[PDB]
Amino acid sequence: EIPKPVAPAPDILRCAYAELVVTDLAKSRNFYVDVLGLHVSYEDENQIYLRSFEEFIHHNLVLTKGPVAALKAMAFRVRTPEDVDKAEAYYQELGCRTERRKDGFVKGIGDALRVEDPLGFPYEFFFETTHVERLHMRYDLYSAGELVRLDHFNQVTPDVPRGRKYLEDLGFRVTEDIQDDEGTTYAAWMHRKGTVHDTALTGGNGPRLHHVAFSTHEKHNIIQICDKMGALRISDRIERGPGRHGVSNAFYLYILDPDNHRIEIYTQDYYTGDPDNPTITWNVHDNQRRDWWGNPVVPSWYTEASKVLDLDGNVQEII
Amino acid sequence: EIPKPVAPAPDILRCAYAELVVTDLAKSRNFYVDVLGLHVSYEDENQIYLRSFEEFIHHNLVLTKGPVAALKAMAFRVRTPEDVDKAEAYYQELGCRTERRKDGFVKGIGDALRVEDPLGFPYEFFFETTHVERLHMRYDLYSAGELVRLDHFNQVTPDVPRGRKYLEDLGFRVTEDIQDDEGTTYAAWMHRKGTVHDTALTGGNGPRLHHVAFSTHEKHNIIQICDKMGALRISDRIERGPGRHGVSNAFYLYILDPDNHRIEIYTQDYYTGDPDNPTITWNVHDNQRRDWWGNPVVPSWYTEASKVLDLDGNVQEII
Amino acid sequence: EIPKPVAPAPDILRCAYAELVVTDLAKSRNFYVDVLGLHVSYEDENQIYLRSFEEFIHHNLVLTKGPVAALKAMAFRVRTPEDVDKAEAYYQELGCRTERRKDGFVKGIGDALRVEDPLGFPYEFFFETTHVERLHMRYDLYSAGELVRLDHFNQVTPDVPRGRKYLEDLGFRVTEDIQDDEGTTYAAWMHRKGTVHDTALTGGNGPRLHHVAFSTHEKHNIIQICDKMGALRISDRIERGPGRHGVSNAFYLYILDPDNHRIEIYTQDYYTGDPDNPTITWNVHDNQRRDWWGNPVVPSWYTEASKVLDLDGNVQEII
Amino acid sequence: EIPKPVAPAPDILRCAYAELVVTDLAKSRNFYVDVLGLHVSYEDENQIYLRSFEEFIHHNLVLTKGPVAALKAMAFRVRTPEDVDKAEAYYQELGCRTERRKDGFVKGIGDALRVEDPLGFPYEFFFETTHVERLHMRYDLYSAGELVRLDHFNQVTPDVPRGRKYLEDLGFRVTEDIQDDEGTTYAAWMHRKGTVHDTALTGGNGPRLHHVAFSTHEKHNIIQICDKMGALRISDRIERGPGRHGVSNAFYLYILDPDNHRIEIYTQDYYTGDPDNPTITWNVHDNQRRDWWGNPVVPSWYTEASKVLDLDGNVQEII
Repeated sequence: EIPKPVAPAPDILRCAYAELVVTDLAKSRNFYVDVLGLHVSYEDENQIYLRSFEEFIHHNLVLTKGPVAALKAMAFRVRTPEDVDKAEAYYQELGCRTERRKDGFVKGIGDALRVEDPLGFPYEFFFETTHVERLHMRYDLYSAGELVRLDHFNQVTPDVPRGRKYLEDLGFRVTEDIQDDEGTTYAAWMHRKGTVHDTALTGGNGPRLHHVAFSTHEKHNIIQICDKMGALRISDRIERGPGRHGVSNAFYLYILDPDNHRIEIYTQDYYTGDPDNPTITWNVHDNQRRDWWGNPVVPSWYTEASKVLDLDGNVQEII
Repeated sequence: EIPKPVAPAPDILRCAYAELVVTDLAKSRNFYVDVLGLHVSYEDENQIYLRSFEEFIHHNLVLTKGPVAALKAMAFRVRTPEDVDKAEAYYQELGCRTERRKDGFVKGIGDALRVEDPLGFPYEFFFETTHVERLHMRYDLYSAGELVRLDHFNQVTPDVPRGRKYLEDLGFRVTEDIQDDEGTTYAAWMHRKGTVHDTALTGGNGPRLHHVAFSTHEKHNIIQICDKMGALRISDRIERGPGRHGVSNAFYLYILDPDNHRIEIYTQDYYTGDPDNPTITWNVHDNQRRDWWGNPVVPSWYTEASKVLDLDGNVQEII
Repeated sequence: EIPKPVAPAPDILRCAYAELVVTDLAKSRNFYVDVLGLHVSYEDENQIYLRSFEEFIHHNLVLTKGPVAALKAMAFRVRTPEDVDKAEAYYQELGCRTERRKDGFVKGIGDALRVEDPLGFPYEFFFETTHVERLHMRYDLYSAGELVRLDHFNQVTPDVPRGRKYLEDLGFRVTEDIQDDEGTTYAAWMHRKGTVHDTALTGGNGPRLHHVAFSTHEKHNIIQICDKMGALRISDRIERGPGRHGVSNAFYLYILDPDNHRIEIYTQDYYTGDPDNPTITWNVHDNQRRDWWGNPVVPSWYTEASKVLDLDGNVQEII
Repeated sequence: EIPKPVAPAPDILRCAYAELVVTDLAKSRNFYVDVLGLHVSYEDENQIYLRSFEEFIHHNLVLTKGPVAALKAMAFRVRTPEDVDKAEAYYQELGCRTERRKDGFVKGIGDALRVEDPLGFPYEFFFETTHVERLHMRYDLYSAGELVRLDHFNQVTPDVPRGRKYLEDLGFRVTEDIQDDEGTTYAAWMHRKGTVHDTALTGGNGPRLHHVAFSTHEKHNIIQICDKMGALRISDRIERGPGRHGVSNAFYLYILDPDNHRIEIYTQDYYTGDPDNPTITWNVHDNQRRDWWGNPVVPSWYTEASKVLDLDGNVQEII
């Protein structure tokens, strides 16, 4: 069991961006910018910084060229600069390795703390970030499949109850979960910002990052992503969907980037910000928890997930 | 080969209605009225007459109580009363069994001809029909999954080239087809009213009726049918979809009625009314002809189709 | 009264394209291509040929540089090459000036007849046209406000009853009209292709062209055109809408090009192809005939309409 | 001018419900339930309690029969039971009249504090509420115009800067405002829950309630409300829209209930939960601040607003 620290938890606002290592930067740019339409805040021959339509911070996704495709960091923004010090004290009390950089790990982020969390994931906590043009009314740039916000991460770990306790002490609130008759948690969705989730834990060999997710404004935007991929003759990169998830009630689509990192695009959220928001518990034997309409099962969705890196940049051993 | 008659073909306007035999009239009414929202023109203890949101003729679907679920008649409306006489002469020259009723076979239809066509299908041709209130602006009745028009039938027959020639002689124009390397037709979509099709021929044991199709105004209406079925806990009746078909470019959904009759709901059409409308030919080995996005294959869609009846009510032998 | 010729009417398929004279080709190209997204079939320093997303004939709109902006031709495609000879005989019997060009008046069109019709409008009838790539499944090109088909023209003329008879003799069928209590027609919508209309006659000084109309697949496409114009700071070119018309039941938007030519973009049509389609008559005093939702009246929509040219290229006197 | 109390402010979660006095309960029920589709949590001969599709607290709207239509209370939910005590101490310090009921003022709410606030408005603060079935996946009940969440109130007051300082002290954060060249605030939108706003202050004679607003999932839901009102021949109750507001970027509609209370239905929000969310300041001369598309001005929207009641149930004098 991971103990609850005496030190106070940092006040986490929301998931904010992911840094993914990619192997061929130009092929990754073709996918994220030309196919998906994300906006380039900054790029060079080593990295591409991308943001969604409604974002004002510098980026939601950093693509970094490297040797092995993997998640390098899943970042959460905290409420105040002092919260980065709180995160540092917190994870040092849990006995985790931490690295602090007053001027950031990537461009457009200031004082930041990266840690190898108890579950083996590279989390980053930061407050300072370069504000850029919020594109929410730039309808002259709006694409038929526009990604409007980054919403959440989904993590694969072997012991979900152990991880759930740790995230709950960190302040995440479970909105939905999947349990058996004994009441054991098999998967949990948890939030800070008032939507179904900022991250989710699902059981399996780990640490691995199952996906990063963006939303669209409407369902037709998701359908357009599928239609565009079929016209580009890359429909084999659509993994699962479109469908409706029972858990989260999202209309979803999962596609695969050039290094096989899985990106979820979905639409339809509901408000979870009240402190007594009713947790929805789904039975592990209820098929509708996975697909409200009964869509056939896609096996790779249960077997494949991205490697994650430690603070030296090496792949974390998968347990 | 089915020879081209010397007698002129009747001028067919469009597919107009289907008469389906159902085994439990109340369970069938629950599906077509309470779940799908079709409008009741007339009903009694033996039949239910239903129409779509934009129809003005009496009905698009007649549900008739009977012991063996089957297609009883696929009806096409013709341009003038005289075309019913043309249809009769035409089919008599082809040597087919015909039955003429000056007052119709079903309520709301006048002078009508039913025939056992060369492929074993019970086609009806009629001009006279009772006009009813066109509900196209009755937004106070509009449901979130509203079926707005009946569009086509899809037939399963063993020799598609044979049937294609016969329907082309009858005046249908092929808009899209599926061919092998040698140029042989494996399936064809054919129209009279200016959309992709009024009927289609696909290969398989037959005669059998694969489905009858209705359209919605937009894609979200089809998604709402799926969501409503999930909330009613009848998602097991969603057979295939939603997806995008390559052939016809339709956004589709296939569901099953209580007698397993397959109903397609789709949206998005294109104009095919010019005489030199470009026929689109898909190769028999191109998967995108089936699913533009790559959705997995649903086996029952290729094995199951409805029985059809002859003019005496007996099931037509499936060759 | 315009007499019905003894000569047979040409069999008209549908409205097919308009040739608009524009004063600044560059500004016009920016509006039609960069803002509205129409596709270029051909262009040079004097003309731009544009087509909609689902079109296969060479174009739906020809922009021709000229000194005075005006409609140069409203073109209808006929069923066969011989219908062009029929059209020539028909209009000569009516005593109208005609001009025949075996090789066409504009690129992409073959043998064509242009006439100064009985109401003073420049109609063109043609069959031959260069086919081009039908872009209906080119989702990699699809814009959030995509215009998918050309649908109709709308003409302003002083005596609607006089013109309505002439168009009925030509084969157009009235689907909807506006009448007073005496039964007198004030405006009428008429079709050949099976939608609400290919052209409409409204009362006013004429001949003038009120607008040319394109459709989108769904309502959100029209809202996006308005949003994009707002982002480009050209919202002052949105003249009327979005709204719902009572007559035609269309969800509409009217915008103004650089020369003030009015373009309608709408969605939602219904089928009118049966010969006894029920004509919908709206009373002159029913305000919902104009706006189903009661949207405020825009005066310019009732006072402004485009000039039209005679066969010498000079503006027709407006009566 | 309104001092910042020494007492800590109650932690406000979000606007949660409004209690409106109506003169004819049956006519009001027809509008809110039969026309708009809100869900009944409880009703009797004197009151109707209604909730939106995704709500889990007892209600979002209470209609209470009375002699003079007016706002009886605008209620905000607080984070903990102790926050109701904080609210009482805070308003006592401000010198405002307050009334505390340990068992609530309306059914379904527990301990609650109502106050006549400094701007003359009847605010309620509560934590305890009866949870009910959250209907967010009840697609069997989903209407084509479904109202999914309660989002905000909009208040009219004579001195917006004075009210803005009081609300900022209470913890609301301004996301957008309208200012003149001197920097003086004319209108402000402010939030607690992370959307553009929970309430807004606009300048005019007051106190009056301009409107209460609900959202829909997508734009087509708002279009359907207009369409249904046109079919029910109550289009004259559509006051303004549909349109796109520059301030808030919302796709909006304003309609009037039987007592002329204004209801806004809109869709599209963006995230404002970060503490340094960029405030968007619109200039008082920028017409796009009101309508992004340039929709004409509707005079009544600037002159009419609902009366509000004091704690004795009598109308507050309007300054």
